Amino acid sequence: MLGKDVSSELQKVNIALKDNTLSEPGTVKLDSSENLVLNFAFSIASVNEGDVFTVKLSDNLDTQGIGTILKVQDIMDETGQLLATGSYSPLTHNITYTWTRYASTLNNIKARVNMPVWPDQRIISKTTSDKQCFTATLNNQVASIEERVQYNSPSVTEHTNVKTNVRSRIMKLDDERQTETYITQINPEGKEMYFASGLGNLYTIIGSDGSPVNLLNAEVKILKTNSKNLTDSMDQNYDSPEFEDVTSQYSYTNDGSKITIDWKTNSISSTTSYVVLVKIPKQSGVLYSTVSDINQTYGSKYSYGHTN
Ligand SMILES: [Ca+2]
Ligand SMILES: [Ca+2]
Ligand SMILES: [Ca+2]
Ligand SMILES: [Ca+2]
Repeated sequence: MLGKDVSSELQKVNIALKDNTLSEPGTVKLDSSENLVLNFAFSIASVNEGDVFTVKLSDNLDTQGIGTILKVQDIMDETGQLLATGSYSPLTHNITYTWTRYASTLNNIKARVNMPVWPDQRIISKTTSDKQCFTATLNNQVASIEERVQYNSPSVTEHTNVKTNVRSRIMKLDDERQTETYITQINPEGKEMYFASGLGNLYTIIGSDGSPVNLLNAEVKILKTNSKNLTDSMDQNYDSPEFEDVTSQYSYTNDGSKITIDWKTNSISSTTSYVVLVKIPKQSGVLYSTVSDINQTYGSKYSYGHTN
């Protein structure tokens, strides 16, 4: 930036991070659709078209949650006209606002914004026992708040004849493509999984309760890794050396309502975990995943929902 960033000329600047909407202030429950709230305000005597100002967030804070939209809401004046448009950058964790031609015609502009912000699931990708520090800066004013970040734990069954564990999550909603990504972790706990003789192979069934979800066009990818490489948000680099693509090894059936994967064994070792990624058009409905027999009579089941 050589010039034109007007953040240093803003007056009466205020900025704050708040957690009033959390069910239990002190902890953000990312699997209970919780988030923090950012607000800021200022005045500015005049601006030029194309000038910018920047709201800086800490590296562990984003404007997205599970979304993919970079735009943030426009800033409007009292007449309902547009003062500035803005966008979030994954690179810098900054929100950059650009003043409009309309704004450049005014004098004594007031700006005020409220928006949700989330602990970034790619950065704080696992449940934390201790509080994390979240900050935002606008010129010389800074806000901070501390919160633990919590994700749900896996479903586990540990009996003599059946040992299973599983977890799933809708971890991405793509705005442009109108899709959702539903990820299933098989053996996220890194334990022995087992069905005793007479109980058949271990299977993973992916379906919906309500089956309102259409899976006919699902894109399915299956990866193998050690559990120590798995995050709780499931938003991680799946192209890394720690993951092997085994999609071709484990064929599946799909009747449009259920996807059934035969693991081809009654035993999965503690050091073997699988991740099944299912991408489908965005749809309302609660999806579930299992590690079970084909009839979902025994084993484990985890559910995760979404509403348009
Ligand atoms: Ca929510
Ligand atoms: Ca930064
Ligand atoms: Ca820490
Ligand atoms: Ca773990």
